[PDB]
Amino acid sequence: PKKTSFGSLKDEDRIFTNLYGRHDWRLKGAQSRGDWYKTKEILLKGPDWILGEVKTSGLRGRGGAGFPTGLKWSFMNKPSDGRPKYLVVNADEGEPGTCKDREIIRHDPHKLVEGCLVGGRAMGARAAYIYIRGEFYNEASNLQVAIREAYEAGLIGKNACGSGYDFDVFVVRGAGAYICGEETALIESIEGKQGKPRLKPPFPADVGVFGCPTTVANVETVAVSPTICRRGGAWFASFGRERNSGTKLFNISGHVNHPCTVEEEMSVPLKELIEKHAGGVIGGWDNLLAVIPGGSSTPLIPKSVCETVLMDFDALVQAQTGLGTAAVIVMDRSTDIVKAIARLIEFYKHESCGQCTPCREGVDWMNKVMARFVKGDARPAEIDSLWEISKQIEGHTICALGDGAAWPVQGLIRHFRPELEERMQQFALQHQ
Amino acid sequence: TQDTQLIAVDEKLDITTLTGVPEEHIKTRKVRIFVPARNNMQSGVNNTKKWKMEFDTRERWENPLMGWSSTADPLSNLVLTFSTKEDAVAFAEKNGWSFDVEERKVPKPKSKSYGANFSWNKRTRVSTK
Amino acid sequence: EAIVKNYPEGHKAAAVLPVLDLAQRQNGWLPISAMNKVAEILQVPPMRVYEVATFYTMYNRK
Ligand SMILES: Cc1cc2nc3c(=O)[nH]c(=O)nc-3n(C[C@H](O)[C@H](O)[C@H](O)COP(=O)(O)O)c2cc1C
Ligand code: SF4
Repeated sequence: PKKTSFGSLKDEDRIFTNLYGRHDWRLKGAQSRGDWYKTKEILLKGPDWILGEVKTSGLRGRGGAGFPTGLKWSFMNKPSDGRPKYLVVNADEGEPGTCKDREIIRHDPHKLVEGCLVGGRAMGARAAYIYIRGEFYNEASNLQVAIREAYEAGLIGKNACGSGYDFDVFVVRGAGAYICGEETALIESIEGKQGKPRLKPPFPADVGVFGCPTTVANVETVAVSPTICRRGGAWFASFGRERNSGTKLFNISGHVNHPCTVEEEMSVPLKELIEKHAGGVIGGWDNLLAVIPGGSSTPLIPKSVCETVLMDFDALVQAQTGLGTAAVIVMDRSTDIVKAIARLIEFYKHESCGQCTPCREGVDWMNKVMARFVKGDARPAEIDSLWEISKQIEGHTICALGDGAAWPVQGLIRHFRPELEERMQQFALQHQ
Repeated sequence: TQDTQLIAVDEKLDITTLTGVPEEHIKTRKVRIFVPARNNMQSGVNNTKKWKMEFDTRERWENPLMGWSSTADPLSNLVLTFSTKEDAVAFAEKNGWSFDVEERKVPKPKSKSYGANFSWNKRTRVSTK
Repeated sequence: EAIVKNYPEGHKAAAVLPVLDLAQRQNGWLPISAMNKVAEILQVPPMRVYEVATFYTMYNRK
């Protein structure tokens, strides 16, 4: 029936077999693992079949989105109007804590390119636009020698795997901006213009890069696709829970003994995750003061909720936060949470593309007022003003960077108002 | 139903002599009605939703003292509002001023779509946002 | 040329990111003359190059 507990994912069941670079990341090791198996049959089975199994597996957005891959990829099943349908894969990973895409792409790029081939066959896409964050130079260099090897083997290109589907991959650099992780900002960046997100509609589905029908995806999202297609949706549906199913490549960092990134089955309580893999938070479980879940965009969670809540989108929503990209960052007692959120929102201010008014102005306003808070120069009233400003930012931005910068402030206020109050009281007392 | 000894009076009102306007101000002056075009410096619209009447501008000389803007015609800074142009023209004729008519220019509704900012082949694709 | 052929024709200014980065790869710091040269190479207005040069990270203008 229902799996009573989740955790200790089977080693052979881990999708990223070379996550730690223990295997040949080129074609030979990839085929030894099982990459590029039964591709011919996968393309022959058809986009309808691939879309059926992607629904059966039931992948919520692995790139911190949450939207099911089923309907998102079904948006590219309408007959072609003549414009060249494309597939796009996002690999920005500028999010504080995001390290899984870089690791997989420098260790298992062949699985990624096989996800692009199979996915694009499902998508009706002419080729893939695999966009790599410009800081990851050697990672892109590795993925593209892998791509060249695949082209030599004939797996990707004209008549891919002897199927007639003329899919291709284009390796795209990016001159560096976290806003480029946003799907429409990604469209704009790869279009040679600024990395400013566009307003939807027109959705990325009908109108994408160069106006052609496209669809974005995360590196992990498409990378897990070929393995689950070969195995079937049952493998992914078995692990994890309902809705939030399968596996997610968790990243662990912060004040832990072993700040590692590991693959583990889905919907696992944090209590096991930090202790068994990361060697526990430095100073024991008692020393743990707070934990931010996947992505700094998701509000931080006090230790009173992390030990019980599982790592699944719905449960983190119940935990007044989000699952994000499984970038669990832990802060111990010695950490100054106020200054940590200070540096975090300073990063957000540095990353704002400035298009829409709410982000461009409110994030800077938050930076200044909250730095004053960190120092302690404030009256107890300004906490409510900061909360209201966080509400103002939310929902009025073209892209979700505004929401992702407003949420940490909301979490900080809600979970540590008295710490702020005592900080500012000490500031009032020290000066006379 | 409203018996007050009613009488058919076909010719239009001649309240001119009643208004007390001097002869040359009622004869020489020419008044035009129009919808005032919005200030292009502004995007606000609710100033071109009425029919205003104004009179021909007259001599504006500078007084010897400070070079002020002394004038002679009293009906210079006089503008009258009206809901519809029919009321304005009726007022103009019944008062007796020679009137000029300009039709209410309104913006043509143009098809606008954000999807035009991007294209696959159309020239309308933008180059910056 | 390799960067240009990667992208569909008609929309060629989209390649303005690597080529200008390529300029870095041969010069590091990018003079205004480098931006103008990239603009004339890609047949794109010069300020459309200036915008992407001044909006993204790296791309050291000094
Ligand atoms: C500011 C911002 C940054 C983002 N950065 C990333 C990113 O680095 N990687 C990513 O996969 N998605 C990122 N996203 C989410 C994308 O907009 C998009 O929803 C996502 O790539 C879809 O992933 P999926 O196909 O796995 O559902 C970002 C969104 C925003 C608003
Ligand atoms: S929130 Fe608005 S201003 Fe900020 S990066 Fe997104 S689109 Fe640009």
